[PDB]
Amino acid sequence: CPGEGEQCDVEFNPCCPPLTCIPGDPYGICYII
Repeated sequence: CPGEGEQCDVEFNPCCPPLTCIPGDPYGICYII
């Protein structure tokens, strides 16, 4: 799984830490909303 300042997916590879995946369509970066 990824972390803060890394890319993430909203299908199989979500953000491990309590962070958000933005944009996340399909992929994105782990940011705080």
